[PDB]
Amino acid sequence: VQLQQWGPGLVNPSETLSLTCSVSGGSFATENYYWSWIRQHPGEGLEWIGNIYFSGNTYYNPSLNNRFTISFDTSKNHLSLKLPSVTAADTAVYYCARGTIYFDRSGYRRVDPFHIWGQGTMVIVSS
Amino acid sequence: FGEVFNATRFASVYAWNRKRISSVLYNSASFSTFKCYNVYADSFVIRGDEVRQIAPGQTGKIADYNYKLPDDFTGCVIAWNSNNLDSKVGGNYNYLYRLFRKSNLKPFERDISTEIYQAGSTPCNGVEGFNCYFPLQSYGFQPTNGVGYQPYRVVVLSF
Amino acid sequence: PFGEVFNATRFASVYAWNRKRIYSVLYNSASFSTFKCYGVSPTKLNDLCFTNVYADSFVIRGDEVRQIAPGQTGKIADYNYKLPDDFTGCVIAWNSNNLDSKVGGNYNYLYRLFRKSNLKPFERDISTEIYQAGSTPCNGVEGFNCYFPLQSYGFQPTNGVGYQPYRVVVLSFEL
Amino acid sequence: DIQMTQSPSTLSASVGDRVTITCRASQSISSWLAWYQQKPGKAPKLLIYDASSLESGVPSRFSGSGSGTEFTLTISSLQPDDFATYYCQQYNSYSPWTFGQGTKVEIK
Repeated sequence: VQLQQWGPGLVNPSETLSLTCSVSGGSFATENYYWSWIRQHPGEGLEWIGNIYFSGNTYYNPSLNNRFTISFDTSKNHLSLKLPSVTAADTAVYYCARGTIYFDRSGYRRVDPFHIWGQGTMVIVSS
Repeated sequence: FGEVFNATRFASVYAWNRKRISSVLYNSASFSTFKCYNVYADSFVIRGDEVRQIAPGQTGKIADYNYKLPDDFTGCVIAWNSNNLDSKVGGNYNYLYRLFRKSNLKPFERDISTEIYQAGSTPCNGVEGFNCYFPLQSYGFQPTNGVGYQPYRVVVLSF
Repeated sequence: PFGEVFNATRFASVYAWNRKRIYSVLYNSASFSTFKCYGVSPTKLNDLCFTNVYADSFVIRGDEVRQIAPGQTGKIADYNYKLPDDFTGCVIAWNSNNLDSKVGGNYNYLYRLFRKSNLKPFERDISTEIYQAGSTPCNGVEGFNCYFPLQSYGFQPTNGVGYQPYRVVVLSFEL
Repeated sequence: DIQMTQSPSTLSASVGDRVTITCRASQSISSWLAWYQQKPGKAPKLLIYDASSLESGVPSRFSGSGSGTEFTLTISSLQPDDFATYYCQQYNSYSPWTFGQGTKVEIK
């Protein structure tokens, strides 16, 4: 399996950003997996944006002021990120990943860390 | 009738409105669906595929957690496509619908609470987590979706 | 009768996994080293009924236990065993160092290697076929790049915990 | 809510030396921690999970141990390909997930 990304490289200092990620050799319709978006500022650590699950449920990072948005497109089997009113501090690399969900012997529900990563995408705010 | 049919904005399905009062509707070809089975009008927005759930006896997410009609309903249901008013080039996410709840709704019942839904076994004290979901979700409307995924405006009269 | 499966003495090799057709005793035990279920909860298994219940068992190296999962990759997953992307069942495994470990090595259990095409979910390939090679025909070990398509494990009484043998059984449910 | 702290920020070593890295948490976590490696200008990859479980395909010279609030990553013998940046991440179920600050290794 491989993941590919598509996005714009330049953006105006006040516009809407739109990225897209896809998969090959598999399918999104499965209750066994989950997807997420990570970003990394130049010369800095990583940040976690949020998670999206099968059946349309979502979970976001409280630290961010819910500026981001994640949604599927079953007509194309894509996943996209939406961010309106971009600013100077939005220049970074963006990644899409996948994980796994399983049940424990005691009956609880646990998760596994990310193990598939995309190639990343770089975006700059012009002026 | 002009105010209800020609208003500028409609309420979300989970927060439908109420109205009471004390020709064009019949002849107009703009109403794609028009079937009739104290007056109280209603209004909200949903997807075209969910229009069939607004009827006596249907089941589904909309009929179970958002809006319910009694079996002995006496009224008429009217709906028309509004893709050229409720869509946006960049996508609109201003409409919401409930997705999780402990039990179904009763006829003509409204729910506005926004508490955390406690899935799983261990309880959560009002803090969202991996096993405690937010009960409200958002719709996605774009000018290029199929007719089944376009927005629709619904008005249901009850007598 | 799960005792016939969870308490047998002779087990099969991974390339020729054995299939059988048929709960508190399972999830109340503490001997099992790994216990993971996908799509269902072990505690709720008594509240459901199914038409089909299959049991598969084999032996693999301890380090390769992670390969028995949906969406995994590796020699075992690519050429020996493969789970669907929407599997529904449980995977059970435990250490078996007290058995299948003789002084000097067993060399009994085998595993396939150098296959040309990946396997489909729930299938086995047992026949010894022509040896994987380059552009020159080979009917033995006459080619310097020619290789026999099977290999044998080297379980011994003393080795790293990662190289010790493990017994694994997989349960599947379908209605 | 939860936070981490890595130390040292930068480390210098040579082939065959011993290296240890420590990831500390603000509150107890029941072994839900993982370690990543990132080469310059490339996507990360997973090395360890559950604080003690080795990932498929990674060399055996990597190891990790600890629980509760202290964890350690140890390399038995550095190879020329082991010079990179490493991060520790936790995936607790009661709080948002977060990454560490990262540590860098170079040749002495």
